[PDB]
Amino acid sequence: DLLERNDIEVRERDKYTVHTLGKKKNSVAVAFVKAGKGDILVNNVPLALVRPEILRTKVSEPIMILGESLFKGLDMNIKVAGGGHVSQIYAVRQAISRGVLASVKDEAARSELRAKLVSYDRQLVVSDPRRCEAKKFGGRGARARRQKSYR
Amino acid sequence: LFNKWPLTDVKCQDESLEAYISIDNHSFVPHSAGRWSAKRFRKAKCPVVERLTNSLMMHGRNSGKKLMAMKTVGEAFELINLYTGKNPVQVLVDAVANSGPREDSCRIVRRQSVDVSPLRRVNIGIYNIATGARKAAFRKVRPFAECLAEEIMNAAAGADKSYAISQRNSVERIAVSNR
Amino acid sequence: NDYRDLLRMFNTNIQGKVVLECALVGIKGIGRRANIDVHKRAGELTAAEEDALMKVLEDPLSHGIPAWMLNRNNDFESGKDMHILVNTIASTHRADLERLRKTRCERGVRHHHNLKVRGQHTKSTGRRG
Amino acid sequence: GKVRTKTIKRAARKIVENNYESLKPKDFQNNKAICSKRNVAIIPSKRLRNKVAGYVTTLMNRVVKGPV
Amino acid sequence: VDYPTLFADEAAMNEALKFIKNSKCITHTQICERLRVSVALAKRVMRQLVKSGDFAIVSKSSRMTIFKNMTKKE
Amino acid sequence: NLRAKLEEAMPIRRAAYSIIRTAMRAGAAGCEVIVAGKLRAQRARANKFKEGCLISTGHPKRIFLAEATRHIKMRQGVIGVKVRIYNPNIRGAVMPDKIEIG
Amino acid sequence: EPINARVIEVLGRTSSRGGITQVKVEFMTGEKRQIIRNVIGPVRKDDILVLMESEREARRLR
Amino acid sequence: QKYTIIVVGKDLKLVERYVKSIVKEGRAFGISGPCRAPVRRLTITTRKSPCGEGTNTWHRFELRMYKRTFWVTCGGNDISTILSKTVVIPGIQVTVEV
Amino acid sequence: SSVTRVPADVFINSFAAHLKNRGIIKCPAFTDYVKTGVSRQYAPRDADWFYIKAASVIRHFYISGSHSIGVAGLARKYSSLQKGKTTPHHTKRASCKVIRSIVSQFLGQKLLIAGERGRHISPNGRKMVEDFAEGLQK
RNA sequence: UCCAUUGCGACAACGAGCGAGACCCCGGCCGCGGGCGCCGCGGGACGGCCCGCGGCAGCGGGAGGACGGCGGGGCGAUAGCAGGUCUGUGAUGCCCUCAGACGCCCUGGGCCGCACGCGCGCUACACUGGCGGGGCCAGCCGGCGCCCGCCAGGACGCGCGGAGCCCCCGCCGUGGCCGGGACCGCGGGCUGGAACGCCCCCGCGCACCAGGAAUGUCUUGUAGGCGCCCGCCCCCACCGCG
Repeated sequence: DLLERNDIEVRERDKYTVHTLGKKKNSVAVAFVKAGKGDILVNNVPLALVRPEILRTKVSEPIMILGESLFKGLDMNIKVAGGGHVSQIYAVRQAISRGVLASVKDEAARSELRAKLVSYDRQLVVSDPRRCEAKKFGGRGARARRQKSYR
Repeated sequence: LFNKWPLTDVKCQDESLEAYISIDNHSFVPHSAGRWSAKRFRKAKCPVVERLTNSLMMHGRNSGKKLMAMKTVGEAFELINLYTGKNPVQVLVDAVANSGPREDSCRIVRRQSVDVSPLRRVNIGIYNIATGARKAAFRKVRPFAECLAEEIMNAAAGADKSYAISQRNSVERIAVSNR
Repeated sequence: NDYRDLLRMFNTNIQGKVVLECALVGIKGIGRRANIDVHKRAGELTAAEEDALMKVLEDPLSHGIPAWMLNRNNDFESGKDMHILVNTIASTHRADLERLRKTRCERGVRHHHNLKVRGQHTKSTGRRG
Repeated sequence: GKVRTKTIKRAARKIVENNYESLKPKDFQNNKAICSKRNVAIIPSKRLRNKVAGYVTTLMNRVVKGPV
Repeated sequence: VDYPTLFADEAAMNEALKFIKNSKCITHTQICERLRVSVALAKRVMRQLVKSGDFAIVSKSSRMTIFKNMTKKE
Repeated sequence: NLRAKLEEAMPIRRAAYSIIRTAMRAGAAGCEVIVAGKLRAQRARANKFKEGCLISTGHPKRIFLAEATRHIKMRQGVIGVKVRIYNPNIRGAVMPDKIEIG
Repeated sequence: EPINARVIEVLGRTSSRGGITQVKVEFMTGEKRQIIRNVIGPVRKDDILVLMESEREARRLR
Repeated sequence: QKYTIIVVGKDLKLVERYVKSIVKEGRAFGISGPCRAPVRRLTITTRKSPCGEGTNTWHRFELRMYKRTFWVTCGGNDISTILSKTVVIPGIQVTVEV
Repeated sequence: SSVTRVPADVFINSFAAHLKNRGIIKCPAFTDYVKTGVSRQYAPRDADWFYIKAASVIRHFYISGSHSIGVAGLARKYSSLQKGKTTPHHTKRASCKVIRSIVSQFLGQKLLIAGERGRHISPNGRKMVEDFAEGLQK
């Protein structure tokens, strides 16, 4: 589940033309676009069905920013491995936006979809690294130390 | 918010609080980690509903549980809309605006009355409304959602019954006396 | 909605409002070591179903209840597992303490001196004794 | 919150008083390239080298913009 | 303390339904405070009231069932 | 060499001063000798005799120093000798802060 | 009566803990007198304060 | 016949030259591309103090073990020729396999 | 794809009902008076639990695709934490005998095949999982 | 002025040195190659840029960018403390024993005995919950299969293979209650030469309804909540390090 050759091992043939990624909080996602009928699936599960039911709107933000035309022809297949439930929905959004960017990247029109998406939501395109810190001796956490008995 | 309640005409009515309030930059559902703890006043640019949903995740127990909180303020929001026939976010902006106390007697022994900043009033108003619900959601029958919504409606009116309004008036009380 | 009030099984008071599973949760305190719907509620329960249950509780190994699911499992008198409640738990607990008193054992002395038996730190966590 | 050490300041000032012509006033990267030449100066590490270069681009702006 | 109902509403059930129908909205717990039913009983009778269509569930959640009467408009 | 020289009962200062010379001649810019114990007394003390500048901390210290610890035995008791030799010219590279600027 | 009064400059905080900032307030709603007014809470220039008891001016005299 | 080669080096710099030498000796025998086994981190955390007195400060000691993947299709004598040919640096793990 | 498009929990509940009518599984005697898991101290109140579990084991085997993993792997999927201890709570696996008695029953009915090691969905069974998903689709 | 003997400026000082810093370990980013294994080698960030302010050092905003202005560590001068360790050792002085030994083995007990006081913890006090039927995602990094058994485990072979929280839906309904699981009584296993160890099943149902004077640690992936791994291990973690 951590940065292995898993990125391409899931699909044999059915060559995808556009490759994109979305990775946050150890949850890494690899997104492969075949540009067919525009439908999006993540981990074999259609994007319209997402396990958190409130967090389907977070996943459908790239799609909500641009019109149906952009996603009318872009068929995306996504594969999120590792991290956690919430880090996986956050990862999905980053990968879908890298996929639209990759379709119009050569033209100066890449700028239009980067501005609109980013202005509505930061991290729709970018990925905030915020990695976890390390426990140090004398404490149960990086910022937490055990209660001192005297003084 | 929750595929409903657009902030089309929802707006603040109090000028000072409006400067620190968000009624436009709201992502769908009260989520998104924007690091609004960063820099200094990133709270102003943070969706009020997120600020409210973040307050609920406190007092241990429900610590960090944003999803449960998001669906709880969604249950409260629908209760608010149904009770007042009014967009919940407009009632929310008014509730957290009236609740914030404008006069606090800090130490500055003796104590002296000092004017309260609009950000502090914005943060206390959100905080008091949750605690008004949290306290009334303990060993009681009404769910945390029904108190959070009960508190919000009275706070918009200014009815002392809301814990936030009573604490605001008690804060401004000990402030007037220790001027 | 049909409602019946308090019932008594093995000289216990049973609240009709609670679900049947909760109603039996304690019989004479020492009781809960079936053919009736457990969600029906004690008031909803019929006399007849209770009679079938009365047979089930008196003779557990007759209706598909297992040996492991029994309160007692090897006895000290018959060598056989059985389900005992109400006064019998009290009489057998007395009998089990009396057997521990009979011969001198660590189990016997501790149960009398009120020290925890099989327990460990008596030094810091038995306070208020 | 970044105050340079004496070693960084001293090395950078020799770089400017000698290769002023090679340096350019506003860009750190051109100044970093002059530091990378190695024939002009030996700089151990990448961070140490960048700090000497960064001070040297401020120095370059300052020496054109009045005497230093 | 509170009154455990024992699902005892019979002739009284029809008037209990009458008050619930009159109220603009009902939640499973609101009934339990207003009339001392167990909130479990409140779900029981509410399922019958929605079965007629007197009430409309705005939203169903495992704990909170939000019902506003679709009727009472007339 | 020091531990065995100390055994012949030579002056402890002279022992360190002779060892200090042969490291500086061999090139070490930093030379440090510390002998600690009950020396000429019934009480503990530490006697540092040092010639030159030695780095004492950081990644250069790991590769640019030669700390060697030995435990002399004496009728009074153990008087361990510690010698640390610092070579900036280690030929493995340069000191991280040494800007040649030539 | 509540009065609207914006900050003119955010002066260094006193209060012995640094908690209470010093702010100058001109009643934008009236004669604009820039009386100093002590403020508890995070503040930046141009943040309106609605209170102005007007029976108190701040002390910044050293 | 193809023979498996595994090299384990504690110090990355010492194996770094060995991997460069491995290509420069077995190029004719078609040595496999040097895939690197993920580091095996041997970690021991021990109290720094000989006693337990003072603050409980912990001394962390870590030995990182690096391994590389190699395969050569060559004769039985030819692996021995590369084994002599590769740069010999002390304290290295040498593997000959089938 | 097909069953994957259907919400797995919705498919599991609906298929369990179908398996009971279709005569698949036919729950054993021990399952009425047993609590799944060493962590759970309470028996399931569903009364159709051995059917809902049996949709979970066979559909999870469909998810295996070609894994041929065993009963303990499925038991881990339905595991939860043991409480009732002063010490903190730790995850305990599901009871294997219930899980063994459905995978063996499925293979016995030829809905599953023992290719090697554990079990993978049989081609005869593969139609069943897809068939029900198609019914859910409309 | 910095955070900093960090600098800048002036001076009976003028030059140095060590500590700081630098380096190092990891991370997030972008390439270049390689393959059984994502892991080898490099760049990328420097207060550069913009604007104000200051001789200046720099200060505070902006931008541009994974990353912005002491990460998240390691190493930590000088002079010390009669701080702790002779019970870690073929480190050790002085010393004590040395054949009924203060040597070593063998057996049985003790460190875990409990009127009580305290320190670090763990689980609580419920409905922002217990219940428990499914979905489902980990990282230090990692094995399973088949039957038998309620489990606990076991037989038998082989190389394999992944949490909780949360999510939905039931349910209980403010009742020391369907919260809590402390103690106790039958059993069923396991590890070992042996429980006096642990695990599990049926019981059993203590206080506890939010804690006085005091206090303790913390500012981003942080507090907290939540699981998991290893160490010491025959068994066993409310522990430590992760």
